[PDB]
Amino acid sequence: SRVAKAPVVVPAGVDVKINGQVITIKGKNGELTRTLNDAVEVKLTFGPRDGYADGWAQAGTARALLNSMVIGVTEGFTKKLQLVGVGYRAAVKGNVINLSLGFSHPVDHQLPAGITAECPTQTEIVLKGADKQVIGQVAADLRAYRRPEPYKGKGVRYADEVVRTKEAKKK
Amino acid sequence: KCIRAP
Amino acid sequence: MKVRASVKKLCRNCKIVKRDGVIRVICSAEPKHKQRQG
Amino acid sequence: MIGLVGKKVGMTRIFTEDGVSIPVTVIEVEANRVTQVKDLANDGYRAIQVTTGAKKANRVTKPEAGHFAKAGVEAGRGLWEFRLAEGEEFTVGQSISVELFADVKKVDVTGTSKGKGFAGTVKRWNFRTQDATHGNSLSHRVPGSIGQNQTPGKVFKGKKMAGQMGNERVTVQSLDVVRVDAERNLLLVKGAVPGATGSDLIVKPAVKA
Amino acid sequence: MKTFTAKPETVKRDWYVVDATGKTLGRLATELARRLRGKHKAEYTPHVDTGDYIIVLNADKVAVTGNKRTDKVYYHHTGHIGGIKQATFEEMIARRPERVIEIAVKGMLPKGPLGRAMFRKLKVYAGNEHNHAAQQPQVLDI
RNA sequence: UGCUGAAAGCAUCUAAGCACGAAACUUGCCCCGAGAUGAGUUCUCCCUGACCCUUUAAGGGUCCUGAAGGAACGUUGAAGA
RNA sequence: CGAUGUCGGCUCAUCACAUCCUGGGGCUGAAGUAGGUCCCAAGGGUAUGGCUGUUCGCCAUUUAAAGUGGUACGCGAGCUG
RNA sequence: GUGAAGAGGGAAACAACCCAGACCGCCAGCUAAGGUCCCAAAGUCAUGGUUAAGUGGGAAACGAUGUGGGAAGGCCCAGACAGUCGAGUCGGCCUGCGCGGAAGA
Ligand SMILES: [K+]
Ligand SMILES: [K+]
Ligand SMILES: [K+]
Ligand SMILES: [K+]
Ligand SMILES: [K+]
Ligand SMILES: [K+]
Ligand SMILES: [K+]
Ligand SMILES: [K+]
Ligand SMILES: [K+]
Ligand SMILES: [K+]
Ligand SMILES: [K+]
Ligand SMILES: [K+]
Ligand SMILES: [Mg+2]
Ligand SMILES: [Mg+2]
Ligand SMILES: [Mg+2]
Ligand SMILES: [Mg+2]
Ligand SMILES: [Mg+2]
Ligand SMILES: [Mg+2]
Ligand SMILES: [Mg+2]
Ligand SMILES: [Mg+2]
Ligand SMILES: [Mg+2]
Ligand SMILES: [Mg+2]
Ligand SMILES: [Mg+2]
Ligand SMILES: [Mg+2]
Ligand SMILES: [Mg+2]
Ligand SMILES: [Mg+2]
Ligand SMILES: [Mg+2]
Ligand SMILES: [Mg+2]
Ligand SMILES: [Mg+2]
Ligand SMILES: [Mg+2]
Ligand SMILES: [Mg+2]
Ligand SMILES: [Mg+2]
Ligand SMILES: [Mg+2]
Repeated sequence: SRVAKAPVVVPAGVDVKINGQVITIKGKNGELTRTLNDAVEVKLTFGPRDGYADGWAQAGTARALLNSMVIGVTEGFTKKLQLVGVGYRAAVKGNVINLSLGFSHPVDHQLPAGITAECPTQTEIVLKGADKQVIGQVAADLRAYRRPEPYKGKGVRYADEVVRTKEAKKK
Repeated sequence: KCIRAP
Repeated sequence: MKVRASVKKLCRNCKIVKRDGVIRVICSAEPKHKQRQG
Repeated sequence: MIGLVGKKVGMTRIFTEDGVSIPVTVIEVEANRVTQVKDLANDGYRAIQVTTGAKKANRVTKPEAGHFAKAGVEAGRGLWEFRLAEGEEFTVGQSISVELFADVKKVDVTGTSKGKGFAGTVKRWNFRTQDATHGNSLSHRVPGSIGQNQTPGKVFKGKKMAGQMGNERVTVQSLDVVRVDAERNLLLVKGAVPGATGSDLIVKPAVKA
Repeated sequence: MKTFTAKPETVKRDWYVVDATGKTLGRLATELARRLRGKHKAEYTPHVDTGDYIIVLNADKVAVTGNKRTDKVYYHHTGHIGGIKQATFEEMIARRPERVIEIAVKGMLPKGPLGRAMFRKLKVYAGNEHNHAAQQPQVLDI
């Protein structure tokens, strides 16, 4: 609605190919692709196609996705995670983040195609990529290994988290 | 024995 | 998770959402307010 | 991989130097001769047929003989098939020897169990006997109730009852290979395997890893 | 004058080939059932199989509406106590896609010897090829 | 439990899309299994003679022939009422 | 009512799930260990004795656990009495 | 009122419900209840709506930004409502159809 009725300005060094519903934004950082919903019509302006009930809702999604595809190729996305807890280290080797998270085994998260990662500190992971959905998924997967506990905040958190703690009862 | 005895 | 026939906003922070076809309450503030089966 | 067909010679033991007695079944595995190679084109699956041992020339029928003549092998006492895995390749006429198992730690052994004939539920199913005494009338080893009442008013399929026991294909899995003697055509496996002395055994590398 | 009766020894039966791709399962099956029984012929006779042979291609691409692809369940019982087994539509398509059409059509044919005989004239295939070029099937748009 | 995500400028695991998730389910393991009448496949073996008649047809006889194999009988079995 | 053998035990079960154990989860007045409570889950497992006709129960000692029900208060043309 | 003492058709099957009262024959026709995609006779009929739950094809208090319709109201280009901004927005009422509540051998 309001989101769909608000066009995506493509900047310089970006190119688009509308093969029906299929779209391919491509710039410096990479080449992203999406097949849009059949109810959406793109031109970047997004609008509902007639003979579909949920046209405006579907348009507003398609808008938001192609806006992130634009940020994908121009700027790229960055997600930062930090490892709170004694002995909790991290390190990268090619496309494999090796975490020590207080387990008896080593955790070695294989990164997907687009995403790279860097550990500026032992207690920080800074993954980067074009696809906003994919960085989000990698970050969630890393967080899942040792989610922040509510007593001392120990675990993998997003840098951005307010990790509510609580006291361990009276007595 | 009696079927259905008393 | 509270599983109940009656689900209701408890907090001002509680939000009603329908996921699949189940009414749920999600509260950012208090996880005691998380509910389903509305 | 493939397995081989052998004969149960009997059981013995191997004393180890460190004191242990290992009970072994001695399996005679003479050469398995490839008699046919099933292809994915002609047959729809990949396999080898093998023969082992020897049959009397007069007791091998003309159909049987012609099948062996095509292979170019001597008639054996039977024919068995082994599914080929991806990458395994064999030729018709190839003799496969017990050396196949030289670096195999565990095998599964398949044979026909000894035949107990018609067995009661005590033996066949480990039913509990009823009272020897305390008034039991003619119902010492009999199976007891075989169902409920009007609901369901029938006996359920698979109900455990008396019947033929043994004399059927059994596989014992994951038997340690104790020794492979290529010179004597022997395979020693730890522990008992199905069947009487003299009976045929199929030995395959263990499917559980 | 007695009413005409078809005679099995003189019944003319033609071959047809249908493409199930994208067709709604039940709306295809009724048309198959009709033609296998011979309800489309003037010579229709309840006790005689007057229908046609029908090859059905692309059974794996048959369509269903709603959430039937996940939620339509095929039950069967094995005969053993506790032996109630089930498969969703999508499972049935993956494993054994020709059964989907066949089960639909069989439910719509007369029960009894003649209904079983009528079913034998349906030749369902998962893909786009059949081995029946000898019978020279004509294309049927249903 | 999530990711991305509008409808609803926010938020939202869901509507479009994507991921994870249990001794349950489908497999994987073992056994039966083509009467699976939808009766499947592969390999090998065997038979390569004449005549007559009638209602002339997937017709019935006659003489010659008798295979591959099977069964039967016998000696039997760690197979078996 | 021209007879549908009637408690309990034994033998043999089979199903439901409102789950006793084992498996997966959410909340906790969840530090940990251990609990509470609710959700998913029926694959498999789920004592032996003393007392009593007992069902049940109490008790002893175990166990991962000693589930709750339906099946003519499952089962006497199967046994007991 | 029907059954009893009543057949036929419908309600899957079903004395007592719905339609309807069998003198006999017909390989004629029209209708009742009830029906018309296939089993199975007849509309894959027409036009306009609604529902997305297989609801239809079992159930309550009560719960809920499901979705359709209606009548009003507060606030708003002296810029609302949601996070400068630029058009609708908020919450109640009456109603249609759905959703949860919903465990058994
Ligand atoms: K007695
Ligand atoms: K066959
Ligand atoms: K009586
Ligand atoms: K818990
Ligand atoms: K269970
Ligand atoms: K029971
Ligand atoms: K009774
Ligand atoms: K009794
Ligand atoms: K009886
Ligand atoms: K008896
Ligand atoms: K009357
Ligand atoms: K329904
Ligand atoms: Mg024997
Ligand atoms: Mg005993
Ligand atoms: Mg006596
Ligand atoms: Mg005795
Ligand atoms: Mg019955
Ligand atoms: Mg009928
Ligand atoms: Mg958003
Ligand atoms: Mg009587
Ligand atoms: Mg439950
Ligand atoms: Mg089950
Ligand atoms: Mg009883
Ligand atoms: Mg007796
Ligand atoms: Mg009885
Ligand atoms: Mg007495
Ligand atoms: Mg009377
Ligand atoms: Mg009547
Ligand atoms: Mg009737
Ligand atoms: Mg009329
Ligand atoms: Mg009709
Ligand atoms: Mg219903
Ligand atoms: Mg309701």
